[PDB]
Amino acid sequence: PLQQGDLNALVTSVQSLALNVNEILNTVRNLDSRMNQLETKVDRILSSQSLIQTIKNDIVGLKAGMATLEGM
Amino acid sequence: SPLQQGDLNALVTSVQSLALNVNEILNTVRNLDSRMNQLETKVDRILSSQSLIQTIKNDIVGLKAGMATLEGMI
Amino acid sequence: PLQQGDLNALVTSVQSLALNVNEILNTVRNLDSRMNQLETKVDRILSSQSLIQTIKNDIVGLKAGMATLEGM
Amino acid sequence: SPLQQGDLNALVTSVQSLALNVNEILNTVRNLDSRMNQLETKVDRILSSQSLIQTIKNDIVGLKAGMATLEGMI
Repeated sequence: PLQQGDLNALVTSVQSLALNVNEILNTVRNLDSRMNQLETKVDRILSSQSLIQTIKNDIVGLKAGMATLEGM
Repeated sequence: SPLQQGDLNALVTSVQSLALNVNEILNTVRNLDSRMNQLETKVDRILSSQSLIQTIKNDIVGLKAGMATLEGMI
Repeated sequence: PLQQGDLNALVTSVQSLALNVNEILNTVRNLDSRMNQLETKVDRILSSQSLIQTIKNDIVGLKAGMATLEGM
Repeated sequence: SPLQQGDLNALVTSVQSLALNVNEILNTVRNLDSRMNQLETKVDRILSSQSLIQTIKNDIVGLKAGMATLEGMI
């Protein structure tokens, strides 16, 4: 007849699995928070690409206006 | 003490409780997978503009040699 | 006397846990690969910051050389 | 068939095998946590340079008004 103690190894194995799963949970919740931060900052970088092409358009005018000066 | 059905049932509920934590992990890593894919797309867009900077650097060098030409002509 | 079938619910519960853990594993291996790609591309962006300050130095000269032209 | 110790032992080994997969997940998510921290630091460095672009845009606008001044003076 099986005894309660015959289940001990299985109980301990599940306890250990639960401890390690809990640490995964803690870590992935932190990854979720980190990803929020990364997304916000990448969106910030991407918005500044407006500057880039404004600089681009202005430089076109600077090149043209300067060919004028070279002519004069 | 003889092993009883209730002892096995206790482990079932423990495993099913653990399964809820596993389910949260799985939902969250799938969400992270989708969000990292979107992040890479935006990083791609930033990269494409970066060498437009290379052209800017070239245009500016050209403006430099020109302005020297103006001064040299006097 | 407990019978083999009395363990069925526990066996099934562990099978389901294993299936779902396997899908987490598949997903996190994919996150690892995605992170390699992100790291490589962010390093690429960061290196181009050299351009930025080169543009910065040159513009300083353009501002100065141009004050000269304004004087002339 | 009466439940036997070997039936319980089979579940122990199954759980311990599952634990190896859990261990790989845990090692990998910890590594991802470290790498996302480093990634954010590099994203910070990119952000700091981005508004140096804002100054560039300003200097270029100034060069624009100047070059018009040169042409206007003739």
